[PDB]
Amino acid sequence: AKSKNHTAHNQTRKAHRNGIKKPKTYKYPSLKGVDPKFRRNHKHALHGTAKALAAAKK
Amino acid sequence: QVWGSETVASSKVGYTLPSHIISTSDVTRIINSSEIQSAIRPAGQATQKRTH
Amino acid sequence: PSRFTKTRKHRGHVSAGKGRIGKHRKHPGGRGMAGGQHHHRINMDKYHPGYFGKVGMRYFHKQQAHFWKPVLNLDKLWTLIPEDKRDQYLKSASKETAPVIDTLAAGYGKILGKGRIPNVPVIVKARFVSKLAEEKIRAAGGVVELIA
Amino acid sequence: SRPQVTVHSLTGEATANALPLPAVFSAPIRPDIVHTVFTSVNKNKRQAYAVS
Amino acid sequence: GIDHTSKQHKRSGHRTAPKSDNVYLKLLVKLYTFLARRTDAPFNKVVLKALFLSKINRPPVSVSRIARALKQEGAANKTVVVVGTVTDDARIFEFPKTTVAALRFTAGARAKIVKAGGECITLDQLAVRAPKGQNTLILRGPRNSREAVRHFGMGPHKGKAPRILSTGRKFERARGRRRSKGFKV
RNA sequence: AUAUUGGCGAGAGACCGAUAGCGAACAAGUACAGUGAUGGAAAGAUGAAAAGAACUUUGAAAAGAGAGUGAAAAAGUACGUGAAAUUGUUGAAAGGGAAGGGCAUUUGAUCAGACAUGGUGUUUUGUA
RNA sequence: ACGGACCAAGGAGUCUAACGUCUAUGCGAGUGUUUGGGUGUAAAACCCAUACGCGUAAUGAAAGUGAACGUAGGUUGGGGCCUCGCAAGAGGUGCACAAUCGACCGAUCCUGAUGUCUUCGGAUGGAUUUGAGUAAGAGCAUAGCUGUUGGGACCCGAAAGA
RNA sequence: AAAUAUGUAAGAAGUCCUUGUUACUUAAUUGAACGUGGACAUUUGAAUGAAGAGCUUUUAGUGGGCCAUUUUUGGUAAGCA
Ligand SMILES: [Mg+2]
Ligand SMILES: [Mg+2]
Ligand SMILES: [Mg+2]
Ligand SMILES: [Mg+2]
Ligand SMILES: [Mg+2]
Ligand SMILES: [Mg+2]
Ligand SMILES: [Mg+2]
Ligand SMILES: [Mg+2]
Ligand SMILES: [Mg+2]
Ligand SMILES: [Mg+2]
Ligand SMILES: [Mg+2]
Ligand SMILES: [Mg+2]
Ligand SMILES: [Mg+2]
Ligand SMILES: [Mg+2]
Ligand SMILES: [Mg+2]
Ligand SMILES: [Mg+2]
Ligand SMILES: [Mg+2]
Ligand SMILES: [Mg+2]
Ligand SMILES: [Mg+2]
Ligand SMILES: [Mg+2]
Ligand SMILES: [Mg+2]
Ligand SMILES: [Mg+2]
Ligand SMILES: [Mg+2]
Ligand SMILES: [Mg+2]
Ligand SMILES: [Mg+2]
Ligand SMILES: [Mg+2]
Ligand SMILES: [Mg+2]
Repeated sequence: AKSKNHTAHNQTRKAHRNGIKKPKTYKYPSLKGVDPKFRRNHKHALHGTAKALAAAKK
Repeated sequence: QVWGSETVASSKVGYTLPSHIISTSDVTRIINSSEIQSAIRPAGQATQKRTH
Repeated sequence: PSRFTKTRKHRGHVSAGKGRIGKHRKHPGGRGMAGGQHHHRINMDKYHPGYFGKVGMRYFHKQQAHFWKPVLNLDKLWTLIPEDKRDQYLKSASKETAPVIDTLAAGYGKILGKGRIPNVPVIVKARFVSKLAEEKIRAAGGVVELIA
Repeated sequence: SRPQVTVHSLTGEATANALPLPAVFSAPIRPDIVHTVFTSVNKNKRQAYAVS
Repeated sequence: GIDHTSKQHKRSGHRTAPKSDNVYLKLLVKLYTFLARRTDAPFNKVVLKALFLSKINRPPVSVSRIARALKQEGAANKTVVVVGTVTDDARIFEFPKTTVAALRFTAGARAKIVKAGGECITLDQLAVRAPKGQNTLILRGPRNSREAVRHFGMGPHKGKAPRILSTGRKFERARGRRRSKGFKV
């Protein structure tokens, strides 16, 4: 017995029923996926400045 | 001895009489404590007048 | 109890909450754990990853008595002193009077150094102790006596 | 300071002795908790019934 | 007809008049619902909502947590408000002389507070002391530390504690969890 | 120390209430079917006490009409209470190849309440 | 298109073992008396010791190892609180929570100190690796709706098999 | 090379100024990223509307579809696919 194969009817209605939500962007986006050589430096740079602020504000 | 008090043991191992979550059960007296009266704002007339 | 069951609320409605088309048949998908490597593959992998297959090495005649080794952290090990003497020892923080804590009697096998015991020298006896756990103990002036 | 409790005699006339409250009468009164506890404990004296 | 933009007759979705039938708790709600109506202090409105919360939404607050808050700058003499229960913590050794208000104090926690020179206060006694929350401090226990939250949102590449009765070897540590056996997650 | 839908003797139930509960509350593993192994029902209730209708009359008789017992024969051995389907009689109504229904009203039948209030007051008796 | 001539009575998501989310209650780093013992107005109620169950530590196949550099970290946003200000606002403190970078424990790959039964021990310090972890505990028990599985399993139904 | 559809932006998580960190980078206080401190507030950066905004857990039913305008495939066509 044959049957309907594929259709996109009612799909946009279904998607828009709950709305198409924006990805809810954030401040400080994750550093996941950026070059690791930059990270290993970036880790020490933030470590260094943290010490500098701690001593200066002390 | 059976139930204990603030001065004696309850005779049941590790048992203490339960404690109240509210000091008193008369909320109206507290509401008329007047420490609250000073802090509170003046009241309406309990039946808002039908406007328009 | 029955009188709060939605069955009482389903009286008079022909499908009893099971719908018209699909109905409530006997076992549409199979019984029990059927279809793990089949039509029920999607649920099994998404919600129970690692179910199928063998990973470790077999242990024959495993007695769960050799492995009895309760763990103790350093934030505890002062509860093991009764409240009556706890205040006395804490204020009388000195050697030649250090309280003896038999962790084995309390039912513990190893001491783990989670951290921050006070500076009171104490004497604790345990079957095992981790490295950092003891370093915190003797930094306070205490010592550990190994027992069995 | 539990106020007092007058003691009566078998002949119906109050005696000289008076006793303080046993400090258990000041426990919180919880109709909800008693209702739930009563519902369960009342089931303890029951005999099983079943059709053959 | 009306081309409705949003769902009609939709509930607010926020719990009011808590479903617990604790008569003493309802009196406390009765007290604060009067305060928040006629005091305009944001403290009262916060406390009133906090009385409605369920058990998981009212996590226990340790006395050690109390010590941390009091260690904040300029907060030693503040009054601590805990809408919930306060649990004793043996991991702490020094306790200040603060005063705290909470629905319930565990026997250990109440003894610790009293032994430190402070006093345990019920919420109503706070109301007479601070009708508008003069010099107060509200603390909330951790919500994500619950065991049930571990399994929430389980899925591929999430690492969210798959629900299981018995743990150990050969319990979901096979094909689908390591690349030696099929794939890893 | 443990088991026990069997046997014997006991005590109980937020159990069931004659289409339930054992198949069986009754002359139930009975009546009954099958060559046979086997299969297997239905069926409780007048009334306090039969006091179960003496007697008269019509009829061949069964019975009927009286009489009588009974607190009640609207309890008469087809017997507590006696519903519905279905039927008879009486009464009302409508009806030109359905009836039944919804809104409104005419017509007919039938049905409740409101009509003291307190009071001016004594033109008054039982004089208050 | 199927069932329904009519009426009365009967008649179909229950119970249990184990559980998931949510809610209520008690207690709270503990929690659970009722296996059992004592007691009794006697299957009720009341009382009780030791263990045990779950939780307070995880990670490895395993041998094994084992959670603070620091105000238990930094940054961003935070209800509320505090100070100033009539207010507007300004500043401080900012729990829960959200994002991100770090810190500690386990596994894997490295580096290989002091020493030595010279092959043992693994100090120190790293790594686009990994964990269902730590980072001032939240859990235990009872009950309730709903949902799941095994059970006759919502009720009635085979052709067969022994 | 259209029309209709479609991505991005229209700020405080912004702009500008100064100098701190780093094992990264540069010939190099050269850069990069993150910062300290300083300055610019409701006309704070187009229109309109916001009915509250954001977020989590759990579960029911469903998983045979059909029709109309327009675009369009096979078929002569079909109340055809
Ligand atoms: Mg289909
Ligand atoms: Mg195809
Ligand atoms: Mg319906
Ligand atoms: Mg349903
Ligand atoms: Mg159906
Ligand atoms: Mg289905
Ligand atoms: Mg309308
Ligand atoms: Mg024959
Ligand atoms: Mg009668
Ligand atoms: Mg009768
Ligand atoms: Mg009769
Ligand atoms: Mg009839
Ligand atoms: Mg004719
Ligand atoms: Mg046919
Ligand atoms: Mg059919
Ligand atoms: Mg038919
Ligand atoms: Mg019926
Ligand atoms: Mg325990
Ligand atoms: Mg024990
Ligand atoms: Mg277990
Ligand atoms: Mg941080
Ligand atoms: Mg079941
Ligand atoms: Mg069958
Ligand atoms: Mg565009
Ligand atoms: Mg679905
Ligand atoms: Mg589905
Ligand atoms: Mg289907």
